[PDB]
Amino acid sequence: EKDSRRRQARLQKELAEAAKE
Amino acid sequence: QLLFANFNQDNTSLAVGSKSGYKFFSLSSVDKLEQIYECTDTEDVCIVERLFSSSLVAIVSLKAPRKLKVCHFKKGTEICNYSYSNTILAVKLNRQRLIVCLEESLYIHNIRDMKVLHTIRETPPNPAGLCALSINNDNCYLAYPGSATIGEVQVFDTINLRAANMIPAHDSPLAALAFDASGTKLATASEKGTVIRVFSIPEGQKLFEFRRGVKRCVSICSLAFSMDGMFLSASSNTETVHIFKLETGRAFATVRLPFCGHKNICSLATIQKIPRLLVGAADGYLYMYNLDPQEGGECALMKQHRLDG
Repeated sequence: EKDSRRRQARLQKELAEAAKE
Repeated sequence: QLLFANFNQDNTSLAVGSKSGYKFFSLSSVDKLEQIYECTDTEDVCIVERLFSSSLVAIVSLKAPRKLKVCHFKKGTEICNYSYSNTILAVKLNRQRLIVCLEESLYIHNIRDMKVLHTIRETPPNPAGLCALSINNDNCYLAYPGSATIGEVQVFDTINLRAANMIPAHDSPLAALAFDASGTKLATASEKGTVIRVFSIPEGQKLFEFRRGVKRCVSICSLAFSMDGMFLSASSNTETVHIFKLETGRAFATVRLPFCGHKNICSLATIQKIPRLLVGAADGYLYMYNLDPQEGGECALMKQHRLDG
């Protein structure tokens, strides 16, 4: 529904941000 | 109060889960157990797995034992969650993969987007959640029991998503598993607890065989390598921890705990230039012992700290 598009984008950004060492 | 205590992948952080939440402690000094984080918004936390010293943590609560939560703990945000068909027994992670262990199956997630990349189905029953995951990106292996009645280890490549080997490690079922920091050595123990073996990974050649002074049988609950791979500690439901030195059969050093029977977790960490054995015990204390890497022998107690802060 392309709402998956921005949520997946936010997901990947948030996981990368959290994993930053 | 306390339900869980464990060390992160490079022994820089101690996690303590309790009925009211969880805490992280740094492990960079000896005089005090320095709290670096406390959470009180999640009750009955039974698994807390940090990714090195990053802000990413995987949490499981007894309120929802089939649900994994991935959070940014400093910001206090839930990033995403995932629910499985049965209770989560263990969670392991490294910079590329997150592994969830159920009794009968294993889930391999990409930690960059939390997608399931592979599901290992119908494993031999693993009620203890026994598994190990390499912290090294180039040798990114998962180890788990290949049998519930024999001590066979399945070795699985979590990058290429393929089996690499099956190692007949012990005659009795496995009790403990640990990778060294390079991911090229795997330490193993069985329910008899009389022999600790080390195998090369993925080749499966037996490299070391250590005897815990023989005697009677113990329930080994923790194996841990030092970061340089030279030392391997083995603790159990008894008062003795054995430390083996991987030089070209018996313990190089020992520590005598002040209790007999509590479950505990050990790690070998260098703190302020001195190698130490850290023991997190179910009696609610963290014990710190000094290891002499040249002489060995019995290790003296340096500090003991309350796990509750």
